[PDB]
Amino acid sequence: NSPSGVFTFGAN
Amino acid sequence: NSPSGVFTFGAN
Amino acid sequence: NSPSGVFTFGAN
Amino acid sequence: NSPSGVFTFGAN
Amino acid sequence: NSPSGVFTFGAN
Amino acid sequence: SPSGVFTFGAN
Amino acid sequence: PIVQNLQGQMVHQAISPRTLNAWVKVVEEKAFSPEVIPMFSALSEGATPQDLNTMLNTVGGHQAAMQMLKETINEEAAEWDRLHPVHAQMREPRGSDIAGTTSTLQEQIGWMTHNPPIPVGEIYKRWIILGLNKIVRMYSPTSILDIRQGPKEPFRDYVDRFYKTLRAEQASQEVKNWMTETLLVQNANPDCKTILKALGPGATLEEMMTACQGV
Amino acid sequence: PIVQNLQGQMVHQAISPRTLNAWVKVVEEKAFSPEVIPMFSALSEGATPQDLNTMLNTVGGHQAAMQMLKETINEEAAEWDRLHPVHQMREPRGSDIAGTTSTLQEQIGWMTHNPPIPVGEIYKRWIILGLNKIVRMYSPTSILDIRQGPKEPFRDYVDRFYKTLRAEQASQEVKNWMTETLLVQNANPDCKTILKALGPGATLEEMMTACQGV
Amino acid sequence: PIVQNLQGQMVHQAISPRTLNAWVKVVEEKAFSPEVIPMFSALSEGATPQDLNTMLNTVGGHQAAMQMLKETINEEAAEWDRLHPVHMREPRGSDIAGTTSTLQEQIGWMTHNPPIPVGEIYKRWIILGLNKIVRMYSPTSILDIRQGPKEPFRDYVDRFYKTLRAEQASQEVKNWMTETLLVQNANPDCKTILKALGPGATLEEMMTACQGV
Amino acid sequence: PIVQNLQGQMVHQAISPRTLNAWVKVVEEKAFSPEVIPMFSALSEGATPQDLNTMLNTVGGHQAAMQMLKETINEEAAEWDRLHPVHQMREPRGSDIAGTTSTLQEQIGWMTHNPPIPVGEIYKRWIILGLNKIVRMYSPTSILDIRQGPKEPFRDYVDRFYKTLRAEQASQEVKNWMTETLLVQNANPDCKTILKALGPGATLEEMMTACQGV
Amino acid sequence: PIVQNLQGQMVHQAISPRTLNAWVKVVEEKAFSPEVIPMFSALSEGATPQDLNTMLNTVGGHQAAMQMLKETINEEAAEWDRLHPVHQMREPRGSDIAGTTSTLQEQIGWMTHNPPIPVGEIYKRWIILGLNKIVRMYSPTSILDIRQGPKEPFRDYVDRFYKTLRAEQASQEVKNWMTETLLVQNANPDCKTILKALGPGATLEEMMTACQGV
Amino acid sequence: PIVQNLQGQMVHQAISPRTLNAWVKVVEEKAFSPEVIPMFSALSEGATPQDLNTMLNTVGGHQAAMQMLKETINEEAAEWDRLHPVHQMREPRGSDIAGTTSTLQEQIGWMTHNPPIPVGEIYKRWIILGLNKIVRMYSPTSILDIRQGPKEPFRDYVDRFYKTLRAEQASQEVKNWMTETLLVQNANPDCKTILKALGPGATLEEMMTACQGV
Repeated sequence: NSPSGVFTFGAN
Repeated sequence: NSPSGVFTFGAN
Repeated sequence: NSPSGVFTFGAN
Repeated sequence: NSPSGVFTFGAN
Repeated sequence: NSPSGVFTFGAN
Repeated sequence: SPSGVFTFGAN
Repeated sequence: PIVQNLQGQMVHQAISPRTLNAWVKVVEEKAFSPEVIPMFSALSEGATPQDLNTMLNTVGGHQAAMQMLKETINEEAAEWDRLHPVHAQMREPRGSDIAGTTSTLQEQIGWMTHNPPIPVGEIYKRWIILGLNKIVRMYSPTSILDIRQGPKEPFRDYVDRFYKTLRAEQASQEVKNWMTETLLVQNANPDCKTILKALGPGATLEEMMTACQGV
Repeated sequence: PIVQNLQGQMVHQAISPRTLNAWVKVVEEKAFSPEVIPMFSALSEGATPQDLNTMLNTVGGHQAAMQMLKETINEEAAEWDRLHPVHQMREPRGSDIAGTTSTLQEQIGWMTHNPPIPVGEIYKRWIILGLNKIVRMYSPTSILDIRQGPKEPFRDYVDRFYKTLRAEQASQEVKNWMTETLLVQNANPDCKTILKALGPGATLEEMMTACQGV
Repeated sequence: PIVQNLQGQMVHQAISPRTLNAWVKVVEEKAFSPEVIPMFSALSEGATPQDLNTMLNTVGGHQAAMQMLKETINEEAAEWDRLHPVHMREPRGSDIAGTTSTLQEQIGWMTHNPPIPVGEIYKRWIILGLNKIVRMYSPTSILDIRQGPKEPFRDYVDRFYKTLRAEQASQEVKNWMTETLLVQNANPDCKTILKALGPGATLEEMMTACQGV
Repeated sequence: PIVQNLQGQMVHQAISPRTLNAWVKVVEEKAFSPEVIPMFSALSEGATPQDLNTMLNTVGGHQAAMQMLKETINEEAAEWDRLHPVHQMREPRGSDIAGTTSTLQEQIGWMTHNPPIPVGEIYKRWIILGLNKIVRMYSPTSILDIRQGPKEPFRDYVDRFYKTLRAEQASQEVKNWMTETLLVQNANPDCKTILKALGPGATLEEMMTACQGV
Repeated sequence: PIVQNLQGQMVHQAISPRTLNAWVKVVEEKAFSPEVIPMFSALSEGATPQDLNTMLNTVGGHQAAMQMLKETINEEAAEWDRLHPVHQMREPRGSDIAGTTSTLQEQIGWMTHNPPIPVGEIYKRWIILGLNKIVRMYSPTSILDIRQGPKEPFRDYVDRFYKTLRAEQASQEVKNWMTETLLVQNANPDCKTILKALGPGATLEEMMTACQGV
Repeated sequence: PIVQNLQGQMVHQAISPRTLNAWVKVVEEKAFSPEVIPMFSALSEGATPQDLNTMLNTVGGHQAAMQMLKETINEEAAEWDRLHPVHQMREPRGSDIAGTTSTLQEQIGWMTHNPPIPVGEIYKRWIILGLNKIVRMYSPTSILDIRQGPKEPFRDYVDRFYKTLRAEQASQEVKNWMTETLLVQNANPDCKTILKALGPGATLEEMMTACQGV
């Protein structure tokens, strides 16, 4: 299960 | 009522 | 008496 | 013994 | 007497 | 005369 | 931003470190005082949606506000998808493409440099500012109806408090006219309030302040 | 500002972050002391109406003064619409010069036409006229109330007098009368006799050197 | 970064001193708070692997995090080696990490037709390491975030969503947390004011309801 | 400053925000200590009269000194008008060189004609002539009042002496007489006996090394 | 650095005031913590030996380290004189690469030859070999001295361990042995219990994930 | 500095505001610590005599030192006048190299002649000879009074020693004697026995690593 990332806006 | 915007000068 | 402006030097 | 250098990433 | 200027070095 | 203060290079 | 490179291609220009450190400093210090929106709009100038997303992603604090902004951008993007039905020389952007979630940077620059341009940077900047407007209204510490002058307070410092609150609360211009004509007088202290009524209805803010200047 | 692109097209260069932060710090800290107008004019070189509006919108404090500035800009725009009734691009109305009606591409159009229609410079003048009124109003003490204290150095009184005289910004004939007849007369009773011993033709450098020990 | 010289050739523009000083200050002050990753991704735009390696080498503190990053980059490089079997010389994973590749190979790959964008691929492997680091450096779990008996709801939601951003669960877990932990962990004054709205209320409705409490 | 555009045209480069903030801090903090004149000249290289007037107008305090500067510029302009009668680009009168009558366009015209009339560097001379008088006057002490305290280090006294000697800016033969006679005669007794035991007319390096132990 | 001039000739680009100020701050604040060497290498990209010497000569503190660096550079230069016997421009001797017997014009000549002799990069290798020795010696503790406190979070102990391991800069076999064996062996009894329970195959992410609350 | 213009002419580039703020801060803070000379030489890269004079004139404090520098420049110029008698431009007298009797156009002429007459570098050497004398004099401690404290880390004493040895700048045979004999002799009683055990063949890395635990 991997972390989903921190970019609230845009393409991530 | 939607906010009218903060710009004192120019048309937003 | 309109204000004459604050430029001490130059073209005013 | 000669030091290997301090770069963690790349070619040193 | 007129002031001689404050440039220690060069042509004043 | 003083020898100059550069450690590296040609002074 | 976008720049024509030495080969004459329209190529991305990275949003500079100076611009990002300015924007971060602005948001973290001024805490959605209304100046944040014109300063965003200035630092934003020429931004692609990837650049706008870079600015908004770099904000560290106010994560409740950044979620209200994200929810507003989602509302605007869904409204775009409603107002512009999908088509049955280039792709036509959906709301998620203008918000820069489903578009590549080369699509974004494609649209922004098309003929006619489809200015997804300016469209998305409008949706961001529509979110920030709501946030700046919410982060106002006072309503204008609870801005009033103290018995010893200068009319200049009271007017500064009144118009800063009026700018944040950002009612319609007809209501700003009503508030500046009626409340600014009505909420002045008793020594100023009589002077302000003596000028009658037509007085400018300059006339009001220069009349109250010694009180 | 406006810049020639490498393709030979006229392009708006964004007003830089350091210019905006300099302007903000100037307005927020110096609170319409007279220096703000020269510093504004220096920072706003080559500015479009969009750049001028950006500068003025980025100010956060003094919103009373910013509303006096808006009301002055609207007044000067109405005077423009009175002097220039409407008739290869379209001519700017007063609201175009203020950058409300006009697009940035119209502003670049006018500012790079041949001959140019200098909407940026015209709007800068309207802004400076509003700032003139604000700077005059934000002056803390009128010149008639400037006088020299006991044991106040004459140079420090002259600094107060001419800073006040710069903020009040009367005509040069009035500034002449004030420097001739108030500066001497409002000096303290010790300096005042030295100054009058110089006679009415005295130059400020002569007044300051004569009073320097007192 | 990559630029074209006056001779019309693709040439390395050195990552500037000011960009490095900004990155160093960002990492050392913000200590893998989540805003470090978008700030990295913004400072490293157009970066070659040599530039990315310069940024990661210049970080002085947090050497535990930098080893988690290095071992993640090694894991991603080994998976690239498998996802792209060995056949401009095609890059192995160590080449994209900039360990076995010269700068001229990196610029060759990043400017080929089609390009092999080793700078972007490596930036993805770095950000995949930074994600795991940011998740781990999250100082408290979202289950621990609770509103104080006199804390404004606006400050509590700021703490909640900053923690939620760092801990970075999948979207359905965020849905459940923002719907139900955020309500449940509010203080006894706000908790009823929230429950009055019904469970479907948006964050702006919650923040305007609790505005004075 | 003046820059050649891409079209080869002579174009104004605006005096930058950081140059102005540097100049403002220089004047406000150093208060016509003598470094202000070399720093003015160095910040103002290649400046048009528009740029020089921008620097002078942006100065906030010290308005007494700015009037002494304005009086000097007016006197120098009147002298120019006396020596260069009015008769290509129109011949500049003194008020053109001060940048009052001339626009920025005529200033760049003169500064880029062949031969150029270097109105920016001429005006920078008139400004520095005004600043010389100001820096002389803002000197807090006559050199006759600079003397060494009991157990004050000789290097610190020499620093005070030559900073004062630089500010009051006598002619070089007078500076020679002062640095021969006053520099020794105003030393404290411990240093003064040493400096008189040295051969008369010792170099400053010999004087300072001899008195380093006192 | 080196730049192609407008004439197309190879020309020196001077190392900027901001780059030097950054380097001077880096050395004098960070006291040969290991990030000083990647920061040096980044600040000196494209540097000529004259640039690399302006950097090293502007370092004011740590003159003990700068002597160790000079001694190392002299050992490398003597080795270069040995491995490259003496016989476009002349082939550079070790003292030429160090910039002690070569002009900046000779350095640019070698660095822009075809093929180049990149005396800037060769010399920067000698500087970095000296800085490697200095950073090793300035390490405050051997890696064998790094041990966990009974109340110390495992993350802080790992940070201390790997910063020391980075400064000690042993060979990669030895770093592998240390990170596998010593990092566990030097943990406190609770963390050491958890870390043995993971077995030796755990990566640092697992080690920190398991010990996160201990 | 000097550049080639778009028209192909040799043209001045003024020393920037940022370079002057750097130089001024360097001199005012570091007070002729030896790093002032490398930092001068770095900021001065490519300077004409006008740029060099601009740097020196902008220094504010230490007016003792600035007169000792002026006296050194004057005697160096007199030696130039003696070794190079007067008989393309005129060949420069020493006053022309110092930029007192020469225009900026003469200076750029000489610095761009073929072969060049490098008056900027010649003058920069005379300045650095004066600064060498000043840096030697402003050294607060003589090396003979640098002693290690009873509890002082040897690395701090070595740093104090080599910083003094750099400032006082004896000849290399004397620096060799001092680093060999005094560094041992002035070490404290613990380090001194440690250092004796190394014998006369003790490099600085050996001395410092031997004392590293004390």
